[PDB]
Amino acid sequence: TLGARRGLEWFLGFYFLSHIPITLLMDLQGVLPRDLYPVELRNLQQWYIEEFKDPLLQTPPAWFKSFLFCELVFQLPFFPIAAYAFFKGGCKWIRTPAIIYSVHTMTTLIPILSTLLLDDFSKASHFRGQGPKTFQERLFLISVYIPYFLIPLILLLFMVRNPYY
Amino acid sequence: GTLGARRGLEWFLGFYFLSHIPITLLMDLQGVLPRDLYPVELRNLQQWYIEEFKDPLLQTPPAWFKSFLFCELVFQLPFFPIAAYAFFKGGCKWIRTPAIIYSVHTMTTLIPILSTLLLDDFSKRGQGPKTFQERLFLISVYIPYFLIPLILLLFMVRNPYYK
Ligand SMILES: O=C(CN1CCC(CN2Cc3ccccc3C2=O)CC1)c1ccc(F)cc1
Ligand SMILES: O=C(CN1CCC(CN2Cc3ccccc3C2=O)CC1)c1ccc(F)cc1
Repeated sequence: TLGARRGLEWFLGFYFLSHIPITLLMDLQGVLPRDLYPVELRNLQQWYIEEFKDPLLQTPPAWFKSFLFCELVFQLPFFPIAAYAFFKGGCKWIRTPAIIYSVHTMTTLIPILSTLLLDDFSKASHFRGQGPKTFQERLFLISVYIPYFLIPLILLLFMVRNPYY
Repeated sequence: GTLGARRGLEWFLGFYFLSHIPITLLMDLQGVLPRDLYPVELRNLQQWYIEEFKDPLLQTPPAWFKSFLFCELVFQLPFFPIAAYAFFKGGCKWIRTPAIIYSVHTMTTLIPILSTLLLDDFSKRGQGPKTFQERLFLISVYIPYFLIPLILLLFMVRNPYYK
């Protein structure tokens, strides 16, 4: 495996590269002041909220805000370092850091995916109206979060086993 | 003593993983397992803790908190006896990557728990901490499950006896 191994490294590199605009421009809007973001980016996030009926990014809970702070202080600095190593290739120094990132991101998203799939968004619940009401809406919203669990899982199994790391 | 700091932490982690088995099985998993699997005295004992210290998570377990409790059943509890043996015996390089995975996972589960106790509002959703002293007591009973895994992560990242 030398062509499929490098192709996975290119895929991981773009995942950590494209995560920098996504985290900065769309995700950190839930913790950073709204005055740091232009009006266009703020209205773009409201489009997503009403299109996908996301209950977490609008009125973010304290447990979700803790993960967004973890994304700013820990995950965001690692994205540029991770993209370089996987683009370059052969960087054995990224194995243990990538295992730390993979388990961390997977752990944050288990409660996130379990909330969207099972938690109740009825009028009695604290969400009070917002959120997915049908099952097709729950899959529609889960599909936005599920990449950030599968790709870190691929990275985890790729780091623990591959003798090149 | 003549154990040293390095051996003393190996023993310390062993008793941490050892005592984690009864604590998880008899107290934690009451939030995800049926009531009948537990004697009424264990359920009333946990109820005393919930009423006294105003635990909001154990009272009515939220969906996010229940997902971590299931991770404790499926992932952490099977790992507890394996890690206790590796650190009691000593010199087990095979525990490095597994214990790192446990450390990051447990630390990550505890971050939203501690942040909710400290900063969230429990006024207008069941009982919860009101005073800073009440939040401080609740942080004291959850904080060891963040510090000890953090010490473990730092212990496995750069100990040459495990690489
Ligand atoms: O919260 C995350 C990751 N988010 C990544 C962005 C996504 C929100 N989207 C998707 C989208 C598409 C088109 C236009 C606009 C948008 C838009 O706004 C919602 C999950 C997270 C990732 C890792 C982690 F550890 C914790 C949280
Ligand atoms: O949830 C935990 C750890 N809990 C350990 C048990 C504690 C709940 N208590 C404390 C107590 C004292 C006296 C009588 C009864 C009780 C009683 O019932 C509350 C945190 C956790 C640990 C690691 C992890 F990864 C996820 C969760």
